[PDB]
Amino acid sequence: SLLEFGKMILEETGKLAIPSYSSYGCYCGWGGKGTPKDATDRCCFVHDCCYGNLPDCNPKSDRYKYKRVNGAIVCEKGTSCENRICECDKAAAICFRQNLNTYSKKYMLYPDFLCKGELKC
Ligand SMILES: O=C(O)Cc1ccccc1Nc1c(Cl)cccc1Cl
Repeated sequence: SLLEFGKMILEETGKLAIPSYSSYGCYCGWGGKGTPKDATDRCCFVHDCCYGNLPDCNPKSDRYKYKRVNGAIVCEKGTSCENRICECDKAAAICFRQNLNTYSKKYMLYPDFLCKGELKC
């Protein structure tokens, strides 16, 4: 659920889901349209897509359990949705961690009209 994802984010990037990633680029936090502005934005685009493969699930509210073996994120067995949701969030976290070096504040609160064009998953 949104609750786990943010915590996962924080541990991974040292940044807070809100407001560091809740309104970044064209896909972080609300998604919808345009061309992902950067790597971090790309992470969100993929992440939205991931959630997309689970029409009959509820990512925002279904909670899952996970542990860190050492530095690694390991999703614990739960419902199928729960497991596939976790794998989606884990990917996004690692992704964020992998592009922290290019995170740009000029993309915080990015205005909607500056996101043109559809991009397929
Ligand atoms: O893909 C993302 O960056 C995350 C993302 C996508 C869709 C919806 C919400 C979020 N994040 C989000 C979180 Cl992670 C916590 C509190 C409030 C919000 Cl809106």
